[PDB]
This record gives sequence, structure tokens and C-alpha cells, in this order.
Amino acid sequence: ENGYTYEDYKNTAEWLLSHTKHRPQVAIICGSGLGGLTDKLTQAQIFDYSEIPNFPRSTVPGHAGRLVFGFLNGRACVMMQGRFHMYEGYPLWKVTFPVRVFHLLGVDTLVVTNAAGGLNPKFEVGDIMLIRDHINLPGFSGQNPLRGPNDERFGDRFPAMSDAYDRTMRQRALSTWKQMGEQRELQEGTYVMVAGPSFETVAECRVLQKLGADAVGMSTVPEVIVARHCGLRVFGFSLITNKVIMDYESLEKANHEEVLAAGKQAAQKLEQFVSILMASIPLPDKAS
Ligand SMILES: Nc1nc2c(c(=O)[nH]1)CC=N2
Repeated sequence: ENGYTYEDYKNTAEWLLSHTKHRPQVAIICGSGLGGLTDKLTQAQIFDYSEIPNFPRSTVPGHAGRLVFGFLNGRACVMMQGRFHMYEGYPLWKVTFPVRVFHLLGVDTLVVTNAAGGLNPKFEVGDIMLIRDHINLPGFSGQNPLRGPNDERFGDRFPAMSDAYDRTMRQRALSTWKQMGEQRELQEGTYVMVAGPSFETVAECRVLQKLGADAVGMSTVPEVIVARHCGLRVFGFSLITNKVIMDYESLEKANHEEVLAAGKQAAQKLEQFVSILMASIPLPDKAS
């Protein structure tokens, strides 16, 4: 919504449609460190957000501000590298502006990745959590991407979200993750979105864990809400990149010397895995 109108999204789509030979079926948003997925694209066309008519431009990081269209493993992707975050200052409706364009691009599935703080103790840095569900800690407050008036053209005024993280794919994913049989389990849980750019206190993590979130991060929910609101099929992962929770003993803090997750290897794993799943995303035109 706000800020943009339909015609904006349309133009944006059109420009991109009339500027890349590619029809992406799938959109992929990479969280921190899952940038590299873009390498796996074949026949990549890169746009700086930059060049795209309405696309929010990045707030600093920038290069890690790119939209690359590509084929990933039997699918017409379009991936965002460096998704936008509220805490950078966009409101939700620039954050999620792309999801709306990908729709108009034709994309019918979105897969969203983030990095996220492990709050379930079951979890070990490097883990991948497949997102079963989320808690929208900003939307409850007003900070929801679909807030202001609703374009019937993209979706219903009150989309449901109980089915957000599409179930079929949660399966193929869980199957697939055993298909190549790796060994720590493919995790699964609720991602709670928390906005702020700073990291949580211990009390904060308590409340988050006791709300039954398993991962905390700051992205995705808005993209997922706006995805689902125009019916994209969605799923995605968090790369657990750290965890805290207990008062006795800050032999440490909550920060970024813990958001590598072993480094490349965890991240690389998620990337393969995503690249693999390409294969499970139902084709569109017909598929059978
Ligand atoms: N809030 C919060 N967000 C995060 C992490 C964390 O430890 N806490 C890691 C990645 N995103």
C-alpha cells in the first residue's frame, strides 16, 4: 500500500518485463549471508535496485542491493539480494514492494530466507529452520505491510495467514532434506519477527521464547504477509546464526561475531538446499 499505487507496481513490472527476456516463476529473497545463492543462477541478468523504477534503493550496503533474474535448477527465478528491513527505515510498504512486483512479474511462489537467532534450545548455530509459522510482533501493533486501504486487485482486505508457510512445500522440503539425508535434523518452527535493529535483551528472549517463537529475526513476515495476500505460494528458512537466554553469565553478549553460522558452510548448505527445492516447486503452466 501507501506511498505506491497499483500503477506503480505495474510500471515497475512492465519495465522489468520489457527489460529482461526472463519470466520468473519464482522469487527468492536472501537473508544475510545467503547472498551467494545468486551465484547458482544461470543466465543471470542483474539489476541494481537502483535502476528499477520504483524499487527502494538500499540504505547503505547497496551492492548487496540487487535483483538478479536467473534460472535455478529448473526454475525461472528472480532473487533479491539484500532484502530491505524496517530497522533500516523503509516502511513495510517499501520493504515488501518487491513481493508485489514479483506477483505482477508472474512469480507465483516466493521463497524467503533469513538469518535468525535461535531461541529454541533444540537449536544449534548452523541450523536451518524451515518456517512453519510466524509471529508478527510488528503487525500486532499496526506495523503490517497491508495496512492503509486495500487493493482488491492484489488480494482481500483481510487475507488469512494461518496457511502462510505453504504446507505441501513444507513437506517436499522435509522429504528433500532426507532425500540427500544430511545429519543434524531439518528444523522447523515459528519465526518471530521483531523490528528493532538492536538485539534482544535476555528478558526479551524470554518473552520471545515464551510466546513460542523458535527463531527471532527481522524480515520475512512482511514479505510473507504480502506474498500470501496476493496468493503467492510461500515458504522459507532461517539460518540459525546464534542463540542467547539465561541471565547467570554474560561471558559474552547477543551480536555479529555470532551471525556467520560456521560461515559459508551453513549458508552454502541452505543455498544448495534452496537450489534443490527448486525441483519441488510445482511448475505453473500445466505441470503434468
Ligand atoms: N533479534 C535477533 N535477530 C537476529 C539474531 C539474534 O540473535 N537476535 C540473529 C539474526 N537475526
